[PDB]
Amino acid sequence: QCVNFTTRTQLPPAYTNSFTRGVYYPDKVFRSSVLHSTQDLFLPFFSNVTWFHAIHKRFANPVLPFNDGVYFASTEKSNIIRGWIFGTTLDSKTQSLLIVNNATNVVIKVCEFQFCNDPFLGVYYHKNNKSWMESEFRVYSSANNCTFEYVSQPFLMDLEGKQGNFKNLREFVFKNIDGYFKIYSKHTPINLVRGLPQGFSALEPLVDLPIGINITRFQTLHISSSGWTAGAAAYYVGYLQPRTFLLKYNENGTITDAVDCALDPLSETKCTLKSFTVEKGI
Amino acid sequence: VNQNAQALNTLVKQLSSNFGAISSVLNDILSRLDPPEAEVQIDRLITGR
Amino acid sequence: VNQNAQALNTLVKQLSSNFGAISSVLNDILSRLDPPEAEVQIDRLITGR
Amino acid sequence: YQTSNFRVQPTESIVRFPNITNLCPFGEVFNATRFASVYAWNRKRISNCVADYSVLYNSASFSTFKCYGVSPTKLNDLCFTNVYADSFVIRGDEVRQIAPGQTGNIADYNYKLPDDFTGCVIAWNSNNLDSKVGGNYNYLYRLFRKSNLKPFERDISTEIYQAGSTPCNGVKGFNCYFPLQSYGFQPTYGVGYQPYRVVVLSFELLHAPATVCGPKKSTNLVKNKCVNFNFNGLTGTGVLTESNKKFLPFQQFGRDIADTTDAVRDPQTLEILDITPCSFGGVSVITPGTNTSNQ
Amino acid sequence: VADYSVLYNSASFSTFKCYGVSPTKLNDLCFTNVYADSFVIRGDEVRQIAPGQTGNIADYNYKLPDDFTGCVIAWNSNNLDSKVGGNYNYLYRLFRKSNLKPFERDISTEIYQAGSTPCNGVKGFNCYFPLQSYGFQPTYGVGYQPY
Amino acid sequence: VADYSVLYNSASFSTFKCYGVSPTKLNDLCFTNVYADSFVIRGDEVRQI
Repeated sequence: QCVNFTTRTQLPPAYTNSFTRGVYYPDKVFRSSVLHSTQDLFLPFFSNVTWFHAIHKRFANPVLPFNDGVYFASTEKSNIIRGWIFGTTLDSKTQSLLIVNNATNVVIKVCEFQFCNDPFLGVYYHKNNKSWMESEFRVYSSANNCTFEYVSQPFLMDLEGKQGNFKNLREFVFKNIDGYFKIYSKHTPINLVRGLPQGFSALEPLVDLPIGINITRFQTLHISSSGWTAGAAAYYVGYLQPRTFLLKYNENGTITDAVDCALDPLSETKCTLKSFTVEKGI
Repeated sequence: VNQNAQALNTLVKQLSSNFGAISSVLNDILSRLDPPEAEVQIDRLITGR
Repeated sequence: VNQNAQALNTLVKQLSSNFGAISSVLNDILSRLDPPEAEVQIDRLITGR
Repeated sequence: YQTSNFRVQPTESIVRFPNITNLCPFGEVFNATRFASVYAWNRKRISNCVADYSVLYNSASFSTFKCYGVSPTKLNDLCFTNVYADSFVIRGDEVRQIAPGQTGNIADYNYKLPDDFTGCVIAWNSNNLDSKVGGNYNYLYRLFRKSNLKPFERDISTEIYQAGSTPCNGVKGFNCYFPLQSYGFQPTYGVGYQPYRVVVLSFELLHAPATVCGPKKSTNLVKNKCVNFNFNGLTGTGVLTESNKKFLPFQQFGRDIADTTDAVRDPQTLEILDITPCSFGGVSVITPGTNTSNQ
Repeated sequence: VADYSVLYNSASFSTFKCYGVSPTKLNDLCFTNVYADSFVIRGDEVRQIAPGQTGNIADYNYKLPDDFTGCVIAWNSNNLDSKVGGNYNYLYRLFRKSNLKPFERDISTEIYQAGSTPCNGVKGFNCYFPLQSYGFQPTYGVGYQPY
Repeated sequence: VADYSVLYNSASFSTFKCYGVSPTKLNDLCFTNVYADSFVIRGDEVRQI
């Protein structure tokens, strides 16, 4: 419990390719068949994001800064990731924000959490009538000095195990502008074997939280003592930067294409003429 | 034809610019502030347009 | 050629006029007042320039 | 010769909002026993367009009114999404420190109003209630902090941290001091030391629907004509028609390329109405010379 | 290179109202000469002080310049300099023929023109004495307290 | 139209005292109506007004 795994090894922040990721609805106005160029905190296209994975004796869960804005992308079959740990000191010293999605609602609590060295939960004796229900909660033994509490609306999420190609994708954007928490969310089915699927999609907002605590770092919890291990899971960490995109709205209002202005010199022309067709010239 | 089309698109973008005001659409300004405080944002809109 | 030179010279020399502000350099105004009192004076430079 | 511009004036006015569920607590929170400190301020999120039009203390009922935009009396035709009631107690000379984007001791070190604040700043004299004999040590304030606070940011930490330029490493000593301080309120001196409970109302204008507007509810819809409509706080004149426009369930209204109202949705029932301005045009006069005929 | 070895500027006095940057952050800025100025006003004249703004003490006695980025350090003198029945030591010009420009002062306490008709110095000829004195009473509020 | 010059500038009376406005500012200033309240009191009661 106190000691960690003997085979535990911290991996370096390796990088991979992110193609069309990072496009979301920048504001609440609905529009159709127009080209709008906006400026907000964004994820640049063709950028480098952290490359993590899990397979069948290595567990890496480091601490990374939330400063310039973050992007989380999780490709998982059974939805290992329940939620995240937010805060400055990320412990009982100061206030810490904890958001948990239990596949019913989103539980938001700000309290003083006594931290156990190995947070997780468990499901035992599933041989007959599985149902994947929660059994024991081992993360926190007690909580007190609660300055905030919130319970979100009932949602729909499938925790049942499936066979075949990857059935789920979770795309979340987390950012804070002048104390306003702006949470963006997207859920879409895909057909994928390994890697990332070829395609383009936009992310919809989830909730607007007027909490307003300074968060310089964040953590991730993994829920599936030497005999216990972690299953196969993957998550990605992007970094937001204040860029400018040219968004293409179709007849239904969805975003069918996106062009990052400062990405490529052809796209610099796309952003100067405000069109997806650039006539020939200097 | 492209210069005339491009000229009208210039007018639509000018209709969408804020010109240093609170919001570029005039109806939220006429519907919010009273006429004496509103005159500060309206003179900016008239001279800019 | 003299008319083009005099036009370019006037175009540069007009940058030194204050246009109703405290000073012509934007760095001294942005380095002293806070942003809310500062937007009126930068907007005066924007409209004039 | 071009003279005037012909325009069709609107015949009627349609303001459509659903039934009243409940009403917002403006005066129930004013009657509360005690508030929190300046840095601990309590916030209550209670939505919809209209709070209560029957009981209004907004007119000359309290000690100090510093408002921006319009007063609460004129808010009845304006529909907003979120209502955040912030409660904290200050002294007399700190009333001047509440204003969007301006500095100060309580502005920088405790709370500064953001530049997006459209509401009114309301204060009331508590000297007949909150004052105690020999000073009230219940309320607190943070006089010193290691760094400046952005608009709408809360730090509730009461522990001992760095005061000056030399860190004393936690526990008090080594010529450092305890950052938090308490008010010295005495009933017999003047206005500057008199407590003022400050309740400010921060407004955010979004596209979210409001379910309660005014004493009148239905005002039955009349379509295909230019009328003055106010839906979710947007007043304009145009023809209301049905369209094929597809809106997401949470998106109330759209805008066109000119950044003006294009289509809106019914806050009462599920409908999508496109705003097309009613037809107008110029008037041309074909007439001969003055010395020929007046036709 | 202002002396950083001896620093009394941390919480050694009654109250600190600061604008701009702190003395700790002045090390990253470059100044030639630094003058420590000391003066006494009343409580009512504290609220009239704002950077580059108007007021009763602004356009008449002295207006602070637009260049001040430093901290305003204050201590409570109400138990020392204030006296019963008014403090006549300090002087002030309540009225003046015109408004002052930023960073401009007139310290002359002599007898001058009061109204629109000049009376040529010494009081008389249906003019009044321009100069006034403090009416400080220890039993009243904050506005009459010296700072 | 009332002439305040012989009432003030002539200095023909014993004393006068002003409230809220200077005696030299009444030439360029004035209000809607002007009234005169006449009564007789003692010397020790002058300070009571």
